Order: sequence, then C-alpha cells, then structure tokens
Amino acid sequence: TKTWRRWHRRVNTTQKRYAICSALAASALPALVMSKGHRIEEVPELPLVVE
Amino acid sequence: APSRNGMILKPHFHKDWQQRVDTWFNQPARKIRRRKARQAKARRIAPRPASGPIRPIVRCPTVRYHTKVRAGRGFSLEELRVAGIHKKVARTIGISVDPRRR
Amino acid sequence: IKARDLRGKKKEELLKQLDDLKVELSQLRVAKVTGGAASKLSKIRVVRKSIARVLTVINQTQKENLRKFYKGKKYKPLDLRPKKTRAMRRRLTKHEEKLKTKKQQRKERLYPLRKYAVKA
Amino acid sequence: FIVDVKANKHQIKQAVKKLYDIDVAKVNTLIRPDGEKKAYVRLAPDYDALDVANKIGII
Amino acid sequence: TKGTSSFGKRRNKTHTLCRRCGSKAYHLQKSTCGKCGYPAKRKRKYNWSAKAKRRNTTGTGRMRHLKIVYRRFRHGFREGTTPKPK
Amino acid sequence: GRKRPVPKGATYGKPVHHGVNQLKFARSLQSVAEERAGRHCGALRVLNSYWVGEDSTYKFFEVILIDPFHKAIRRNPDTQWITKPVHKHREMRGLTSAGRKSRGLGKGHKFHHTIGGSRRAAWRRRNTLQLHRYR
Amino acid sequence: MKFNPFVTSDRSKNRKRHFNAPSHIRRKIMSSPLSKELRQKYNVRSMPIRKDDEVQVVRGHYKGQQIGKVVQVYRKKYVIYIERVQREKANGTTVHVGIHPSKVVITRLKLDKDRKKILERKAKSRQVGKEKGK
Amino acid sequence: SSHKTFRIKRFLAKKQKQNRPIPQWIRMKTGNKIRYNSKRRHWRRTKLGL
RNA sequence: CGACUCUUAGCGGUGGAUCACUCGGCUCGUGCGUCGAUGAAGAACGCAGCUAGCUGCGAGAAUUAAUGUGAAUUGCAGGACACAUUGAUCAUCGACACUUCGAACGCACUUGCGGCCCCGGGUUCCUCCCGGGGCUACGCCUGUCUGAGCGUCGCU
RNA sequence: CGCAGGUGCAGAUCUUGGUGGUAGUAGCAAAUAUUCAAACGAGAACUUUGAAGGCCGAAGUGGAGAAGGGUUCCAUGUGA
RNA sequence: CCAUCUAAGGCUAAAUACCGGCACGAGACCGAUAGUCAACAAGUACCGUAAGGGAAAGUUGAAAAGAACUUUGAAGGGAG
RNA sequence: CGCGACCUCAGAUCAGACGUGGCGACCCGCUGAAUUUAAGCAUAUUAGUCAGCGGAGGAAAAGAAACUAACCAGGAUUCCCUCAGUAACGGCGAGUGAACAGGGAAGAGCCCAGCGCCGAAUCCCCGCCGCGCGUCGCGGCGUGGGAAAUGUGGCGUACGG
Ligand SMILES: [Zn+2]
Repeated sequence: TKTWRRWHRRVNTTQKRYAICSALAASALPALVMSKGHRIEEVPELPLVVE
Repeated sequence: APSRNGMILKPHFHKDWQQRVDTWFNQPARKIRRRKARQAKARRIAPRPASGPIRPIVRCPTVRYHTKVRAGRGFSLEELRVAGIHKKVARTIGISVDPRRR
Repeated sequence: IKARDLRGKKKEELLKQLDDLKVELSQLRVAKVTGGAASKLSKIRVVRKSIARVLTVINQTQKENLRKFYKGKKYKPLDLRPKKTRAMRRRLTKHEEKLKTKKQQRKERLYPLRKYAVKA
Repeated sequence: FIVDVKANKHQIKQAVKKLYDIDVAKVNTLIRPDGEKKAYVRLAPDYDALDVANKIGII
Repeated sequence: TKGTSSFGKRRNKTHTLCRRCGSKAYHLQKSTCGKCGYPAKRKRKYNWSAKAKRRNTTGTGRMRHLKIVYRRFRHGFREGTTPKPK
Repeated sequence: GRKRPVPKGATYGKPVHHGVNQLKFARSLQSVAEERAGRHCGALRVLNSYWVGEDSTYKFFEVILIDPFHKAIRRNPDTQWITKPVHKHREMRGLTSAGRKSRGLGKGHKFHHTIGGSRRAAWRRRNTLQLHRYR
Repeated sequence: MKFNPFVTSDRSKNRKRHFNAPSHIRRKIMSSPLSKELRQKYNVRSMPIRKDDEVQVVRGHYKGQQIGKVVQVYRKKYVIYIERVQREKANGTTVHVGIHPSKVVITRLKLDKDRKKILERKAKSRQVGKEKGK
Repeated sequence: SSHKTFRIKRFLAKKQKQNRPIPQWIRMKTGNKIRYNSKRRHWRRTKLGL
C-alpha cells in the first residue's frame, strides 16, 4: 500500500449545494424524519423554530 | 502492445519516479501556518497596513496582456522625484521603490 | 550524616570524618568475607553514601573557592569558564553582534522607520 | 589480600604498613581468573601474622 | 585433501580485537580494521550497507554526553546558577 | 586535463564511456588551488585567489585567507560575515568566485539548468511528480 | 469533551502512563473517597491514601461496616493492606488481601502538617470555584 | 595457551563471571519474566568471539 | 470367539489453529531543530547485602548535592526516616563528580619506555629508590624571543 | 441502508509450523579380552578396592611442552 | 540601425526542504506466520577468519488464594 | 670587517587563540556505472541516477540583471499553479524536454576595490585609574609595544558621486 493513493474527492459546488437543498427539504417532511428514527412525536411543528 | 484504435501515449515513468513523489497531505497545515504568520505580522506592525507598501500601476509586457494593468515592484525614481518624495524616505513612509524601472 | 551540617566545618575536620568512614567501610568489608551479620552488610550501603556526601562537600567548597579567586581575572581555567556548546563558544559576543559601522548608524538616524497608517 | 589491579608491590607494601601498623618483608602478586589482584604479604619476623589477623578480624 | 583434513591446520588467527570499535576485525599483518578502519582517522562507513550503519550509529550506545545535552537544551543550556534555597 | 583513474585504461562498459585521455575536470585549476589552501589551513577562511604565474607544467595562484577569530576581524562589522559558521570551507562548496564559475549559474536564457539555485535543485524540481490531494 | 491538543485520549498512551507511572504519581492515582462526615467537615471529596488511615471496604468480598487501619501501601502493586482484610494460605498462615484504594472509604485520616496543608489547599480551591460559579 | 596477554585475560575473566545461573529470588520479583539464564555458554559447545 | 483392519461417536492424549485481548508497530501531521581537544559518537572494563542478563551508573559507580513533593522501597533481610531541632520515596535537575581506549594528544600499543619542573617518604640537595602532582601531539593565526643568509643597503 | 478493501485456495519440487506410514525397522561390527570376589548403594555386565588373564612394548595407549581452548584444573554434593 | 544591461569583487531575512535527532497529536492501517528484523534480557542468541548474516519466543487466576496435611514409591510420578 | 636597518626564511613545551572527528533525513561541490528499454545492438535510454569522495546549517543553496522582452513593456532570489508533455532534442526510433509572459506565497535591500579629499583620522595587545560588571564593555592616560604609506579609517559605488 502506498501513501499516494487518491484519498480525496472533489464534488462540484452546484452539486454540493443541491445536496444541501435536498437534505433541508426532506427535514421538513415528518414521514422522512420518522423514517430516520428521530422520535418526532409531541413535537408541535417539524420545521421547529424557537426564539 | 497497441490494440486497435487509440492514442500514442508517451508517459514519463522511466526514471525511478517513486523515489521523488510530492504528496500534499501537509497542504492544510501550511495554510494555517501561513495564516498565523499573516496575523502575527499584522499585529507586530499594527497601525501599518499589513499588506506591504503601496505598489505602482504597471502594464503587462506582451501583446496577449498589454490591455491589462497590474501591480509593479516599486515606484520608479522619476515618478518619486516628480511627486517630491525622497528615495530614501519613501521606504520609511510605506512606498515601494524600484530603482531599475524606466 | 547530612550535607547541610557539613558545610559549617573546616577542611581538617571534614578530612577526619572522611578517614573514619573509610576505616569503618574497610571493617565492614572484612565482615562481609567472614560471614558477618546481616545488620553489618546493610551498613555498607550507608557508609558508602556518607563518603560520597563528605567528598561532595569538600569538592564543592574547593571549586567555589577557586571560582571566587578567579573572578575578574582575564584568564580562568577551562574547568571554570562556562561550558555551553562548542558552537556557542565560537559565536560572537553580544557586544560585537550589535556593533554597527558609521555608515549604518547614519542611515538609521537620517532615515528611521516610521509609524504610519492609511485611512479608508 | 585482594587489592586493586592498578597497584604494584611498592604501593601494596606501603598501604598494608599504613593501615595495619606492621612491617612487610616481601610482597608477591597474582591476578586471578576472576580479574582481581591477590597479594601475598609476608610480614617481618618481629610481627606475628596470627596476632595481626586477630586484630584485623579475619579469624 | 580439501575439506576435513585441511581444517585441522587452522590454528593461527588473522584478526584480533580492535581498540576502537571492539570487533574481532583487526588484521594483524595489515594493522588495519576491516570493520572501522581504525588507524585511519575517519571511521569506515558505506551507504551500500544500511544494516551495518544501523548496528553502529549514534544511539546504539550509552550516549553519555548527548543525553544530558538533550536535557540541558530544554532550559537554554543554563549554567552557573542554582535553584533558590529553602 | 583529467586522466581517468582506471587500471590499464580499461573502463568496463559501453563504448561511450571508454574515454580515458581527453577528459576534463569540471572545476578550474584555480578552484583546486583554493581547495588545497583551505584543507591545509582548516582554521582559516578562503576569501579569494588570483593568478600570479604560469609554466608549461605548473600554474601558480595566490589565495587570501582570513583568520575568523582575530579581534581585528570579528570587531569590524564589515567583515563579521566570514566569522559566521555558514562560511566554513566555501572553497569546498563552490562558494568562492573561482568555484562559482564552474556551477553554471547566472541570469537569463543561457542559464536554465540552475534556475532554482543549483543544477541538483533544478533537476529535483522538474523530476518530482506532484500528486495533489484533489487530482 | 477534551479540547486540549496536548492531552492524549489514546488508549495505549493512557494505559502506558498508568502502568509505569513514577511513585509520586502513583500516590495521587491511589486516592480514596473521604467519608460523608469527613467530606462535611473538610470541604474535600477525596485524598490520596496513606498508611495508618482508618478505612472501610465498600466493594468486593470483604465489604462491610468494619473499620480497619491501613498497614501497607504497595504502590507498585496498586493495592493497600487493611488490618482485618485477610485470608489463610494452605499452610495456615495469614496473608493480607490487596484492595484498590478506589474501593475504600476513609473514616479517619492521619493528621500532620503536610496533610493539613493539602486539605486546606483542596478546600480553598473548591471554595474559589463555587464563588466563581455564583 | 598459558602465554596470554593482559587484555585477553581480562576478557576471559568477564565471560567467566557472567556465566552464572539466575538467582532464585529474581523469580519472586513482581512482574518477573525471567525463568533461566538463556545466555549460558559452555566451553565445549560454543566458542568465544575471541 | 478372539486378534488384526476400516468407519462413526464419546472420552483421553504427540499438537497449538481459531476467537478475544495488546505498555508494539506502520502511516500522516505539528513544534523544536541542540554533538566534539572544556575531549564527542562508539567501544572496553568495572559498580548493588544477597543480583547473572536488561537497565542505570564511573572509584563519590543501580548514585552525591540542590529544588519540588510529602511517607515509603519491597523478592528477602537490615536499619533509617522520632513523618519539624525540616524529610522515606519519586520526579526535576542549574552544583559537584565523571575509570581505560577512541579525532586521541610525551614515544609506542606490550598495563612497554621516557624527559622537564615541583611535593612527601627512605638518605640527605647522589636527586639514588619508592609514591604523588603539573607539563611534554599535528596543523595553523596574531604577537614575542632567539637566529640564518657571497639577499638589498648604511655607517665604519 | 450505504461506503472501502491487503476480501474466499488442493495444487505453485509454494512459505512457516505441526504430524504420520516406513518402524520398534536400518543400525549401536575398524585397532586380540575379559573373569572371580568384596564395598558403597533403592538399584551394578559398565563405579571403586583386591586377585587373575591380556594389551600399548620407549618412532608407546608413557612422561612433558608450543599453537589453539578458557576454567575444561581441584574438592564436595546431585543424578532433572 | 535599434533595444537592453554593465561581466570578470562581496554581504543579505521571509516565503521553500526535511525517511536522521528531541518532544508531541492523530488514524475507515496491522493485530503475535500480521505490523518495523525486533510487542519478550533483539540487532539479543547463534553463524562466518572477516566484510557481513541474523532468528524463534506474548496470555494461570479478580486475587497466588501457586495445593498445608495423610499415604505408596529411592525419586520422577500418583491417590486422597 | 665589525655594528646597525630592511627583506626573505627558520626554531621554540614562548603568551594567547583556532581546525581536526561524529551524525548525516533535508542542503552544497565533485566523481560516476551497469542491470533495463529500444522486442537484437553500438548512439540514445536507464542517468548526471545508484555506488565513491569532500563540506555545512537549522535550514542550505540562490539572490538584488553584463535579465526578460520587442509590448501602451516589465524589473533581485526562492516556492506553488499554469505555460506544457508544449518550443526543441532524438539510429527524428525507443524515448527525452525546458523558458518568457500571466495568477499567487513571501517580499528588503545593500557593501567594497577603483577615482578622489582629510597631518594614519585606523586597528591589535599590554598596563593604570574612574567606572560598569553573569562570568565582559566604556572614557581617559600611558616620556607603553606592534600592525599599517607595498595603504588602515571617515565620505562615497552606477539608482550616479
Ligand atoms: Zn575497528
């Protein structure tokens, strides 16, 4: 094994921004959040906003 | 060796290159060290601009680049004289000087 | 015996104490080869460390006196002049390191570095 | 006696005389396979080896 | 004849202990060491033997002076002063 | 010139390396004069040298040496540089004027083999494969 | 969570330091809790165990309310010996059972000038911390 | 041979003194791993570097 | 009937796989970046109450002093430390000490042979014998002393 | 659910370790030779003492050295 | 004809390098036939005249509480 | 043919200093192959690479144009990206192969010799005194030695002085 193996990957900035938008949109759907096992019950609103 | 269509490639791997391989795993480390050097220098010269002396306007010397203007090494002795700044006091004021520019 | 109690003493009584410790240590080594008691064998370590303690005081006092005698002298023994590193002893002294030519001094006086700022 | 390896018969004779107050006729020297030096110190006819040995404590 | 019979004649010694490196590589007739080159002022060392250097490099012995120098460096090689008395 | 020190003139190998007789030393005869003065006078510092004479078999040079521990030298700021440890045996590292001439350094298009400080420095830089983290 | 870049969280490094610590570091490693009454008297939670300290065992086979005296602090073995914590060999003689000081409670500490000094240091430091929090 | 130098004799003296068995109390030391002297040398079996 | 042979299972053994563990490595990164004639690196020989090796140390030898710490070390024994008329242990380490080789340095590498100047003991200025101490290597720089030359000259 | 490999052995006269059958087999056959009794001892063809019969036969199977070995020398004890 | 510089003397920090050294931190790495040859009295044992070559070898148990005592045997070794 | 001076040399256990050896991953100066590829092989390649030698430092080397360019011009060195697998080299085969411009990291400039002016203004050593004094600098004095006119110091170095 050699140290000059490719360890690092570069992703396009537009694709990285795309992934964040998709992650944010999914975080507002309670079905997807419960499918992560996040125990969102008794939570008043899934897009929880506090002062 | 050749198999159907392709490119005639000439890789330069005939010279024991594995002994001289430059890995860049220290690249993030040298960014922090360069950054901390800038911040320490800025504090040490605190009131001074911390970006070096003022450089003159310079025209790039080729047809490809003579429509652009960049920063030069220093103000020439002719423009310093017209402005009325002594060439031995410009460096103390914060004026870069290039005695070899025409 | 304690080193601090040995410092307020003269060289002759320090030599007398050293002699009695060597005589005692010679006696204990005799007991070691003739099947002596375990209490006598354990005293060999004690007497040996007292001889070291006394010889330390004599040598330290002698070296301190030599350092006082050679203080201010232009030439000192190599044992007394400081031992840092061969390379550091080759390097220039602090005075010669800050020596400046008259040309350099004029430059510093006539065109000193200035404290300045540029407004936005 | 067992003596220091860096000790000749003159030093051995003077030392035995100094710390035991006895007169030495002759000294013979040997280096053992252990590595230590052994000295055979014959005393003067006036002195008795058994009496000296009693005072030293070896018997 | 070569073989067991000839080994019976081996009763001399081409090499003796060396007074500089300590190995039994001091040639008696040539008066030189095949391990360190003793009478030569510089020690015998070669880059084709990396194992040989590792056997006899700095750090394989006591380092009587160098280990105190390492300790003394941590305090600026101070000298001539003592800690404050009680 | 430099005769190749091979027994009986036998350089074993390919014909291109068979030369024994018209080979030349890379350094000048003046450089080897400075080197021989420095090696004998280890406690001194070679400063420079110049030509004095010439024969059919010998060349004569005169070398200037500085005792770096004389007080007249290390109390004068204009000559305290020679006392610094980085200036030991300049003649053996090609740092004197005669030594530098053989290194082939300069400015411009005639001197690109040493565009990084030395021939070895330039060779290493253009013979090292740069493998970045993001390739 | 640890933030100091000079403190190691490595398993091997922490275990190595523990297992060949010098004797004076093994002293503070072999600390035991003070009793509730002693923690009330001196504002100190724990002290390094010391010979002639009265302790009781709170874990293991010899747990109980009995108070015993520390007779040996075997710092090399990382154990202490108490008066009554013992068993019988095959021969019939009695040997002490080593107890780790983290499993005992000090009910009375031997008092001397050095012990009073470090009791006061630990109380002063804690009182400063409580005042800072307030 | 009988004819030997001082340097050789001192070398043979040291090898003689270090050819002893391990003491019995070493086995009782806390954290002991030595069971026997693995550097024992017999004159007939193994010869000296000299 | 056995014996013998084959197969399978149980149990027992020549054996040390697998699994679990790891005060070890390997790799990357950071800060420093310091040897030596004031004798280095490396060798040799020694040093513990009982201790061969590893380790530590150098004739004061598994350590002295000093500072910090504050009651142990420990395999057995012995005796400290009364645990302030100030201190076990450990750490740190700026004081002291540091055998023989080794660039290795009086000559020589055999515990060989000197020389000069001093000190002590036998005899008394034989320095004759013994013991101890300081010097006694090469190259080279500035200065110093003593010199050489049918070298260039001056006064004679 | 994804990510990444030093990811699957019957072979390579493969590497390291372990083990069989052979096999209680080959063998313990160069230089003439041993026997009787006693002692110690748990135990004796082999140790020791005594008595017989033999050998080396002074260019020795004798008495001493040089190289080389390095404690193998000597006494006491053990019989792993 | 034009452009450009001023050789054969000298000093100079920073940005750059770092498989040796002194201290540190970490890891999608190996887990005792692996990982450094070396997790252990490892450049050790041992081999070669020498230059040099160069291993194997980790794990009782929480705690030695490491089997007192009886008995057979000369003991190793067994039975309790 | 005595006594001096200078010059060129010599000896000294003369008074003070300095070099040697080690480590060597990184750095500087030399020297320097063949295995290999070319499906053979000699030029070429491997490669100015391995081995050999010398010399250092915490960095080294380089470095303030006898430069680039041909533009509406840039402006010491060093390093990174790109230029560029390009211009070019090569039994023009196998193969090898930079630089300038441009963007960045850092950024810093200076000194003699020479020509001159100034009564050698200069430097080393040794003493004494006032000092100061972490292991050594200052001022004076010296009816104290030496170096230096076969040239020390101050001004001044191409940007002119
Ligand atoms: Zn040698």
